[PDB]
Amino acid sequence: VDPFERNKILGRGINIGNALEAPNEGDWGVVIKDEFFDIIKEAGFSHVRIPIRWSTHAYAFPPYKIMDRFFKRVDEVINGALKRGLAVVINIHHYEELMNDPEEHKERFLALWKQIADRYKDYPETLFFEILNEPHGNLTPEKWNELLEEALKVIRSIDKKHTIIIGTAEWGGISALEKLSVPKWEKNSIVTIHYYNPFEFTHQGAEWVEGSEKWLGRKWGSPDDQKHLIEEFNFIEEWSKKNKRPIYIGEFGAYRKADLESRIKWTSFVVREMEKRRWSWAYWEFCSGFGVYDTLRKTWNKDLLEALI
Repeated sequence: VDPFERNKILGRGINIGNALEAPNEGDWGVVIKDEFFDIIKEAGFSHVRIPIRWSTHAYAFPPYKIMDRFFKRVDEVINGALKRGLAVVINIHHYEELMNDPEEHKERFLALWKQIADRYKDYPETLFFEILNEPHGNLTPEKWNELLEEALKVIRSIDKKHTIIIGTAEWGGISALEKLSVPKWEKNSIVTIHYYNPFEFTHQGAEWVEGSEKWLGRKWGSPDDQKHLIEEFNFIEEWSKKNKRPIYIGEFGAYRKADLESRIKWTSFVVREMEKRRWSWAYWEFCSGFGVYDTLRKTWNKDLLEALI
């Protein structure tokens, strides 16, 4: 299998967030309606990324069994998307104890991946396994290198069909990319990066971010801006060429509080730069805070959808 061809198949996408990665689906405002997949496919997207919180739906002690009711729900989400001809990225996302206590939670995490790989091993080749969303905290770059290799071994003992998606430590951005090590023996993986630069721009006024109001009225679009974003992307593309790993920008987006002109400029520029490099990508997100689809009015943000598609 050619991971670069799989990355093309992945193509352009959107996160369905604040859904299955909450403690329970709906806790953070979104329940994934089957209808979403028609809406997303009709808009021109190639895939959906489904953040999933397995840790709150599995037993705490060995054999760490994932609840059957939750597996059936995930089946339903995956198959709903596949049915529209969309590719699907599933992950483990918000395993909070793992980030803080990797030494204890490694075993449970790997047992989760054993069960997931086992259940979906015969699913279509358009399903992608993303090991872990944004490794951070006590799960350092070195420890992530250790964990991801063990995850690869566990998954590969079961499934040699599906492309695996591997993120970076220190919250999944560019900072820890140079530290990332993918075993040479693994030949069907895509590296994922989450891009929100400039952070002060994209997160201006972000309520969950300390001192973010200091950045309100921040704009984007200047010649300097473009140069920098291009430079940061050159870094990623360089690493990609040197290591021969395809790239997936699994998350990117600007918060609603940024002025709309700059939001459009930033979004359309990021998109065009990524597509220049044949990178797959997924917008954050479908229908919440960073949302571009209004589920009540049943309408897309036209300006932003145009920037994306």
